[PDB]
Amino acid sequence: VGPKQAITSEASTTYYISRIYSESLLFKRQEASLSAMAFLFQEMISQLHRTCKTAGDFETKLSDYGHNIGIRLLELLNFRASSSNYITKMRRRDLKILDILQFIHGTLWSYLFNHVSDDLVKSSERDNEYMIVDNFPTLTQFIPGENVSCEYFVCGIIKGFLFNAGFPCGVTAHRMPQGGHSQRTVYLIQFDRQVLDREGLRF
Amino acid sequence: PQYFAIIGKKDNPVYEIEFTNAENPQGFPQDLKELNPFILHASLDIVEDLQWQINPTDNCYLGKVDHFYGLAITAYISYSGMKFVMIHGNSANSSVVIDDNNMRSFYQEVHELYVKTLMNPFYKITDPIRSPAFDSRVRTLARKHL
Amino acid sequence: RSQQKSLGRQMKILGNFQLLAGRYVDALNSFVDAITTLYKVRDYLWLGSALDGISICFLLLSYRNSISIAAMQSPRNSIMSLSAPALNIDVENINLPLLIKCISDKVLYYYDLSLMHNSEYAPQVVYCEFLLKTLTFMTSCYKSSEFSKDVLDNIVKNQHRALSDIPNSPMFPRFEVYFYSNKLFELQLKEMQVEAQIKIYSTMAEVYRLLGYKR
Repeated sequence: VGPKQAITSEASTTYYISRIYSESLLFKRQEASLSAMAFLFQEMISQLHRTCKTAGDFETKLSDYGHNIGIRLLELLNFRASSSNYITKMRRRDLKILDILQFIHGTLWSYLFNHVSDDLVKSSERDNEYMIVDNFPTLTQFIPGENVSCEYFVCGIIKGFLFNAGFPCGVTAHRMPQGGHSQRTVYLIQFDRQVLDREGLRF
Repeated sequence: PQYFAIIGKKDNPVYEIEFTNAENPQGFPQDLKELNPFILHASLDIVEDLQWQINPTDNCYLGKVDHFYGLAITAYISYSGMKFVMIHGNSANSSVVIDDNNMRSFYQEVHELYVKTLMNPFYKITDPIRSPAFDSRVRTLARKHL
Repeated sequence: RSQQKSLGRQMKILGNFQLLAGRYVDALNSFVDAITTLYKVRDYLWLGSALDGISICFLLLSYRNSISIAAMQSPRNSIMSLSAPALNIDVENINLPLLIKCISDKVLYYYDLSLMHNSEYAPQVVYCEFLLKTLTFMTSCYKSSEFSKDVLDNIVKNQHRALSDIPNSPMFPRFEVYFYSNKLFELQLKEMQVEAQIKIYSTMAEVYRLLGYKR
């Protein structure tokens, strides 16, 4: 079914079971050490400070990895949570913004980091801006986070959880020590006006 | 005389295929070109303004949706972005037969073949699939449910 | 049945004649030559309404099947024109609502509701035109079509209710059954005349471009 070729094929009156590579896809558990994945992230950030010029382009050239695999984690995390495959059903999709940022809050962190980010605060002054704070970020706990440029793996990974969801969204991170919990990072996200106005048709 | 399409987010067909029953032994001669993208292009229009509302609890599957003046169409919407469309029907009769549950056990069943190909990290979005194996799998997966 | 035919032809001709000859353009109202009409500034189809009411009553009492939907067309045009534009809150459609009770589609009390109801009534009566097998408007008597009048019937329907779904969204909305109720061209439509096809596809395309359904 090539782009150059047409949609042409042949009749159904045979049976070609000559297949090679298709397996299970279930939730396996192998649980590698945080030192190993921390070294993986470590030499990745070393490559990005090698090859890139300044602050903002490095921030984008970090968040593109999250945009690579955010779509991928979205669709089978939803296919495991809201649903081989002797399937009962697939449940509801994104209704609005407040179920899908509950869906990061419910079962994305507990898919990744075995806990839950502690709040999902709807903002005071506006509604296009939303804010999630992780309390003690797991994959960047060793980096001295005075530059906050090193946590844009996870701003990239949630932006690709919402760009498939139809909400294009400016996603930023800041870090603010509001509690005795130190080095908690706020992901103050935004949206665009238009799917806010698609929410703003009826709410 | 059955016609599969997977049509993407920016209108690109990431997988589109026909097949025929040998009891028809051909498919829609001289009708195979109007029953292609334009009908499916309007099908993208009706699933575009049918997905985002709750109401015209099974948000993914939608069943038979519309009808041009020779046949009728069915649909499916995934949260991956993709909108699966099968186009079925013998060209002589107006084919009424929407099985609606056993071909519901096709759309959630072809979904994982799309999943494992999407999980190929060399495979991008917005590019079609010349898998020599996943297209030979689906006709035999349609040998389950004709 | 001869009395029914005589009353049918006379009532249809009188309904269309007193319709088009009352308030054709009545914003200056040249009151000379007052033979065929009142023709003053207060002459807006009132005798046309009374004549169309008696015409629809005699058409229902005639019991046609082909020409009889033109009585509903006359009453719907009366309640559209003389009870919408130059109405001045008169809306004298009591025998029109009586014919809505008698033949089809009573029980409505709003603009864009009873017009849709009587449009459904006239569409059902033209569906009840099963086989006239004759010639009534005698422009064509052997090569003509009931298709060629029914496409004009539902495009009158489509232009007179498709605009009511405003393009400003929340202002005057109804459900998007316009496409659902627009897929009604099951007929063949293979070139009776090319300008009928051009105006039918221009309006069918223009309403989809109006409602934002491009494809």
